[PDB]
Amino acid sequence: TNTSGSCKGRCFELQEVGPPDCRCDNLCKSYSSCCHDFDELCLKTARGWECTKDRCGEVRNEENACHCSEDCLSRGDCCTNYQVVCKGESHWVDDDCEEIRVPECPAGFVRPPLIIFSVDGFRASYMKKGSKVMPNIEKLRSCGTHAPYMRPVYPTKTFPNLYTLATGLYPESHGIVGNSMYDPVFDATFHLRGREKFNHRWWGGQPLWITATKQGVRAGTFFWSVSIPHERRILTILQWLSLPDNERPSVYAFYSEQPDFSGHKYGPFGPEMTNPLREIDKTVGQLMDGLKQLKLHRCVNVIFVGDHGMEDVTCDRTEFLSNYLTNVDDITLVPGTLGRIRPKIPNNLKYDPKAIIANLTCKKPDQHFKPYMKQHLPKRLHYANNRRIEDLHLLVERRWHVARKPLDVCFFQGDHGFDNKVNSMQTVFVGYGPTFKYRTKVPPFENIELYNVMCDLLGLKPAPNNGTHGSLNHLLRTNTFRPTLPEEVSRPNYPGIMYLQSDFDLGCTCDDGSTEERHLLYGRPAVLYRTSYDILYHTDFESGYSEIFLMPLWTSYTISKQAEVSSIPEHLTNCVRPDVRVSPGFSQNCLAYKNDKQMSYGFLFPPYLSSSPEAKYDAFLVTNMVPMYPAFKRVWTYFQRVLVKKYASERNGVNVISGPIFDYNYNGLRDIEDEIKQYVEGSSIPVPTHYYSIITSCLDFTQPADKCDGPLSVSSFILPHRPDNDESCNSSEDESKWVEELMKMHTARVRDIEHLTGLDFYRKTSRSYSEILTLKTYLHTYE
Ligand SMILES: *[C@@H]1O[C@H](CO)[C@@H](O[C@@H]2O[C@H](CO)[C@@H](O[C@H]3O[C@H](CO[C@H]4O[C@H](CO)[C@@H](O)[C@H](O[C@H]5O[C@H](CO)[C@@H](O)[C@H](O)[C@@H]5O[C@H]5O[C@H](CO)[C@@H](O)[C@H](O)[C@@H]5O)[C@@H]4O)[C@@H](O)[C@H](O)[C@@H]3O)[C@H](O)[C@H]2NC(C)=O)[C@H](O)[C@H]1NC(C)=O
Ligand SMILES: *[C@@H]1O[C@H](CO)[C@@H](O[C@@H]2O[C@H](CO)[C@@H](O[C@H]3O[C@H](CO)[C@@H](O)[C@H](O)[C@@H]3O)[C@H](O)[C@H]2NC(C)=O)[C@H](O)[C@H]1NC(C)=O
Ligand SMILES: CCOC(=O)Cn1c(C)cc(=O)n2cc(-c3ccc(Cl)cc3)nc12
Ligand SMILES: [Ca+2]
Ligand SMILES: [Cl-]
Ligand SMILES: [Cl-]
Ligand SMILES: [K+]
Ligand code: NA
Ligand SMILES: [Zn+2]
Ligand SMILES: [Zn+2]
Repeated sequence: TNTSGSCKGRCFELQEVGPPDCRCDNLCKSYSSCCHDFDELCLKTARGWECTKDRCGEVRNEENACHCSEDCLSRGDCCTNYQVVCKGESHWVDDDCEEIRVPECPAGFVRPPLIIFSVDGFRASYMKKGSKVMPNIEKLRSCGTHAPYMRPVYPTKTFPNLYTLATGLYPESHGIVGNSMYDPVFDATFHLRGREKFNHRWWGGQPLWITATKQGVRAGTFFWSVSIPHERRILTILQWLSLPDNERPSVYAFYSEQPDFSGHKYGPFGPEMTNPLREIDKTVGQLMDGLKQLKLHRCVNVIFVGDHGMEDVTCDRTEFLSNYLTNVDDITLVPGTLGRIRPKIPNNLKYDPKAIIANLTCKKPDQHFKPYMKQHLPKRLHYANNRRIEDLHLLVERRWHVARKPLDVCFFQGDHGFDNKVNSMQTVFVGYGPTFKYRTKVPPFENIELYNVMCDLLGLKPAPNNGTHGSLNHLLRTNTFRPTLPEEVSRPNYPGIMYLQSDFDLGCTCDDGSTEERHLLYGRPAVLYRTSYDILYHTDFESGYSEIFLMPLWTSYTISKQAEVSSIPEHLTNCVRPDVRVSPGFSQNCLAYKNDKQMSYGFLFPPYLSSSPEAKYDAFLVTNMVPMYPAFKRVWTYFQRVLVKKYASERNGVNVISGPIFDYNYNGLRDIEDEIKQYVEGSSIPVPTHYYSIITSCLDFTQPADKCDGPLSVSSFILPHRPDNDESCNSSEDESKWVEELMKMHTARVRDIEHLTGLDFYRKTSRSYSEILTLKTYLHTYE
């Protein structure tokens, strides 16, 4: 009855067992529900974890933690060094590396098991301490498939990243948006400590262990109560792998709290870090020795993966909100390496976030954080579409903390949580086994991509997630996913001169094809929603004009290394010309811009780069026009006039695709018409929330962008369309002092832009679709 039951013959059972019965599984301690004898029967410790010479051929003592008796191999009970100490065998790490071309599994193994070896807080650069410190991990890394680093999700904390690993989802989608969270609909608080986190209402998406079970693939329990020592976790996985064919799981997970813990205490470059790193490598060696003893070391796929990195952060670098705000005791702050602010009393009517933000904006010249309303955060973070994410956010500068007041502040030297493009936040990925490539390095990738791959490694169909299935095919020897191009949903018109200048009264005054080959280098973008749009050709650019939103969905042009920048003549300053290809009812009008005292306009193709004086008149077409606040125009003009040509000079030409983005509900997805919330004054011209540019050139920078044979090179941005430059604390200075800094912060993946625009790029190339998918997930980080 309840606790008084026994774990005899049930240690680390994979049976689902619930109250009133007592449990003997991985997590029973965390639920305070183990049988009274779980500890003495299942957590055996006697004689340590390694065979000694005097133990070989012993008589089995069931009290020992692991065994060196003759029978132990057939029971899965051996210490992992048994054959080394007693049967003249070599440690796995001492064995020369050899390509595993196909799974070499014992009979009864239908497929290679997958083992996920997760390490908390393993900064990518720890890898550089090499075989001197971590010989087992180095053999995995050098013989298998490795990336130089893996990008975590924001915030770069444990619970958001490991649940992202398990689901393929951004935190805003799976719900674990922090290690601590307040849900205002539950009116409840999620914390690492305590019981609330065990409630299923917090956890969204479909994690890998559920996907597997629902598709008939058995998982071992991924989670381990903190009192189960690491050696016992390894022995338990190995004993599960010894199970009969009709019980043995196909996917396993080990977890280590190190080196996060020592990282927090000693900082990432403390000499104390060698010892946790050695201990982790020893655990890796115990696993691989155990797999060798099972004849499974050439049969199992092993993933060695971290959740985030670690930065130098000390008490001496703490910003205090009480230096900026008068009554900080009235707010609650999720503090440290990020900030989330809400009133201490939920729904307190006196809470004044616009006044708080004002007092936090550019108030010190060396200010070590920046306040954002969450819809203004860089889109690449994907950190806004969830009720658990406070409206007010603080992005904290690397190496610093933010706290409410000094009564809240030595004992720690490291921490993490920062912007997920910060180098110290990057973590590790190594794949080793029959399905991974041999001795292969792959570009860094994002942890959201791994759920699709683990599904591939298991024969599973992934639940809908934020990975791009196929962008990681290059990690794998086989079991690749064959991606298929999405189908165009709306086809374009190619209008000619259906009209004449007399048919147009839009209030606009002006004082005065084979383009596809040169300007549309990778095919036209496919439109993947139902809409109405026209292709418009020009000497210097091409565009896909939308009759519904009154502006191009995309504008595409190529700029050579040698092109010239030219001014706008003073008589063409206010020139806008009707487009005689496009109806008057499907055009913007300049009257609305004359009436709207806060809105101005800009051009997607820049007049500054037209090839000839004649060609420049195309740039002033009403169909090249987009609404832009004067504040944004300070950025956009500097981009068009200075930076595009600088990029062409540096990359040997560049192809540019630019356009608008509408995301008023900040969910990272293309708005439907009903969701657009702002229009030019007294008109129906919608106002974009962001503008994008995709800048492509030849990876081989010695070939011009327009004559490129092989792989491509891409960088992109999604700039916020804002009525002020408050985000840029140096914006009073010249644009050369702050615009590029702004753009670097809003770097983006082509894939981000695709979600936000409903468009599909790079459909016509001499490259495999898999390579293209990789290109679309690339993020240029400028670190
Ligand atoms: C990243 O990938 C994810 C997954 O593909 C994308 O998220 C999906 O987005 C679509 C489009 O809006 C949305 O579509 C349908 O939503 C509802 C049906 O919702 C219910 O059923 C589904 C199916 O089981 C379930 O996944 C949903 O879970 C969500 O809601 C619960 C309860 O609040 C949460 O516990 C859970 O964490 C999910 O929350 C996320 O999604 C909701 C939106 O549904 C957000 O409000 C929330 O803050 C959080 O972001 C739910 O139980 C249907 O009525 C509607 O008409 C659509 O057909 C999916 O629901 C959504 N799925 C998930 C898992 O988020 C996401 O767009 C991708 N991001 C980018 C940038 O590409
Ligand atoms: C934003 O920062 C403001 C400071 O830059 C801060 O203003 C300060 O608020 C207090 C009380 O609201 C003022 O009043 C106290 O001092 C003056 C004498 O100078 C008296 O007139 C008052 O009765 C009272 O004694 C401070 O003067 C004022 N400081 C300044 C420089 O104006 C705001 O409170 C901050 N806002 C938020 C939302 O935190
Ligand atoms: C899911 C929110 O974060 C954790 O639960 C952290 N964690 C802790 C504290 C103990 C533990 O044993 N595990 C194991 C995993 C895990 C995560 C993903 C995958 Cl794919 C495989 C394993 N994560 C944990
Ligand atoms: Ca949207
Ligand atoms: Cl957090
Ligand atoms: Cl909280
Ligand atoms: K105006
Ligand atoms: Na400013
Ligand atoms: Zn962690
Ligand atoms: Zn940590």
